[PDB]
Amino acid sequence: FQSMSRIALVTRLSPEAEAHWAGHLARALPGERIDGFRELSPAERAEVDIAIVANPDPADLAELPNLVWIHSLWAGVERLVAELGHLARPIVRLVDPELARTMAEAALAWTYYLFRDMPAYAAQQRARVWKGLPYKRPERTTVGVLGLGELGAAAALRLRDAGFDVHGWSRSPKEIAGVTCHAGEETLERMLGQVEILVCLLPLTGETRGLLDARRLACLPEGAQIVNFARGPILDSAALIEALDSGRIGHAVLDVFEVEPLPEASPFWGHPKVTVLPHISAATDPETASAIVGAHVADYRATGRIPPSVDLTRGY
Amino acid sequence: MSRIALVTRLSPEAEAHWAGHLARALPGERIDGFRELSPAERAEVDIAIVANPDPADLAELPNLVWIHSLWAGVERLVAELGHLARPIVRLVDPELARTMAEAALAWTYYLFRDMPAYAAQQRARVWKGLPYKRPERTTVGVLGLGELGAAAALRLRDAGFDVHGWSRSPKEIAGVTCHAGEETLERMLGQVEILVCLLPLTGETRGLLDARRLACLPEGAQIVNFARGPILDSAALIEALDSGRIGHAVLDVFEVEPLPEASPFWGHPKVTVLPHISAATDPETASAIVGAHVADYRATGRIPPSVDLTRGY
Ligand SMILES: NC(=O)c1ccc[n+]([C@@H]2O[C@H](COP(=O)([O-])OP(=O)(O)OC[C@H]3O[C@@H](n4cnc5c(N)ncnc54)[C@H](OP(=O)(O)O)[C@@H]3O)[C@@H](O)[C@H]2O)c1
Ligand SMILES: NC(=O)c1ccc[n+]([C@@H]2O[C@H](COP(=O)([O-])OP(=O)(O)OC[C@H]3O[C@@H](n4cnc5c(N)ncnc54)[C@H](OP(=O)(O)O)[C@@H]3O)[C@@H](O)[C@H]2O)c1
Repeated sequence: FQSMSRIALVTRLSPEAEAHWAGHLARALPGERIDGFRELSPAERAEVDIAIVANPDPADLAELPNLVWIHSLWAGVERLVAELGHLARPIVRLVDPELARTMAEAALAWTYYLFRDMPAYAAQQRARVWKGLPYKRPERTTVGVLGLGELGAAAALRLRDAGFDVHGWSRSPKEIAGVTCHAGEETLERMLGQVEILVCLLPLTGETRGLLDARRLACLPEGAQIVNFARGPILDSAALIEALDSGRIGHAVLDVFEVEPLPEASPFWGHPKVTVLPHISAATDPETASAIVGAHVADYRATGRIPPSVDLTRGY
Repeated sequence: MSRIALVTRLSPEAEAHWAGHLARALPGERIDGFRELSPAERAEVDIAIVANPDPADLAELPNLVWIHSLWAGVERLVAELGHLARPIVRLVDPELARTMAEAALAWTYYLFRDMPAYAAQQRARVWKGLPYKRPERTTVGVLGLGELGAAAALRLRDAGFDVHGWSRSPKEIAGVTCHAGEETLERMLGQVEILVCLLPLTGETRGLLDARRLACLPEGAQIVNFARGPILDSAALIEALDSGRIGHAVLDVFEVEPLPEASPFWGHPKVTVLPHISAATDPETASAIVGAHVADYRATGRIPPSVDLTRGY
């Protein structure tokens, strides 16, 4: 008798949302024994080699003594790094072509919202004002993308194909057809000097927290507009409000915030130059994500291969 | 006291390696990394030696005269630096031609000698010999008959393959069937069992190998892309691999490099991913070529032949 391995589903989602996930995972991984952490006895916990996680309680993972690796269901991993790094087990984030497709679409959709003056036209409508605003071509309009990763590079390609003059920024050098790529801290402020619409798709780390502070925001040309699809703490909220109120930044589309759901007292809900979205730019698709987890687990069972994991020292 | 700026986004170790080779080939010249020059020293630069430079750095060399790339491919230089109107000199090097012609034959053999099928059998613990047919019975097509493409067609010819080549204007290559013009591409592709791409990326070659052109290849044809990623429609390629119409693809070049982790190419059973290594620039030979060009400029004022921006390659 040699106990076979099992999988713990470890989340702090609602019971309904966790059940939805369970069904999708069970269908994608039909040969596997997958159970909610709370359903396992102490002896069953010792049989777990893989945890599938969604905002897991880190104390639960510490009670899986033979855990080998961890699969998250989200692209962002800053809290996993902070809370689970000490267990020294590989953390596999979600990398999914469908997530990339969806985010790249979002990036273009909300770049268009800003570019085509949709907020100004909405304000005019409320005022019963009929007034056409001047148009300038995308080829004359510089769009900057911060982050050229699974999501950021995909976004730069959609924005390129829409005809924008696209500049991208990342930590290490990239080559992206039809996109001007910049790398390193040393080139950021120069890049920003040129950017009329700025899209943020960075991960949150010690190095990106507060990147878009008063100084960096002041690098943007007058009337520049910003889209934050990354994490709230990358963009200094106080500095953003000052820049909006001084007329130096024209508008901000914010999908991510320090506290979610955004508290009712936030000035962002009522600011005339802010568009609030409830963290929906690129929602995980449970079908495609489950099939990816499924393939990763199958490959592990077949060959011992653990998928690419987060470098803790890098932080993403 | 003119000086030379070395402008790259290579690693510090690779750029230092290059700097040593250039310093040896150009002993009388003051060559420094762009990041080491003060604003005043930047004003003394008349020549930039470049390898994936940030274009904004070149825009800060106000008395720049001309630019020498260390790479054969120039499409980003054209797009990003064309506006400065300084001559762009691409790398043409017999050793680069030799290396790429070698790569073309090496990876043609990888396909021809069934190396992927044998690797799949090995993973399955299956012992099974596959039928062999002579190279003289296998048609190989080369897209691009330039510095690299013609050299590749000659190596393939000499290995005994039945070689067809395609370019914009007519060529005569002994022992090779040469086709020219858009009008002859689809007819050529109809005959090709292994297709090697050695075109430059331009407005005219982007998306050349789309669903329609890929459908011209005979069933089971195999492809080698050593040109640029955008020349080959990725979605169309995957559909052709999955339908069984294309047998295998060796891909060295992609629209985004490094290839994103989400790319279907990494995991596809009928795809071999190479990290843009088919023909790396040889720092010794390329340095001696840059050296001779700079020396001739210092001696006579001659700027070497440069890229025609309207032509795009
Ligand atoms: N709002 C939503 O609905 C939503 C949904 C999903 C994800 N997200 C967010 O999107 C982020 C990106 O996801 P992803 O999968 O694209 O991540 P990823 O593949 O790791 O890419 C991250 C990119 O950011 C760059 N970067 C990181 N630190 C940097 C620094 N200090 N300086 C300059 N560039 C730096 C990286 O540079 P290198 O390439 O050189 O490593 C890389 O290009 C997530 O972390 C998450 O916060 C939001
Ligand atoms: N993967 C790697 O490591 C690597 C390394 C080096 C180079 N490369 C790639 O290899 C490419 C070729 O280099 P090269 O030195 O051979 O260039 P080249 O000497 O300029 O030759 C280019 C060839 O392509 C043909 N061509 C260009 N546009 C065409 C079109 N629209 N239709 C048909 N034929 C067309 C040219 O026709 P004509 O003869 O009529 O002018 C010529 O035969 C580079 O641009 C680079 O992208 C890749």
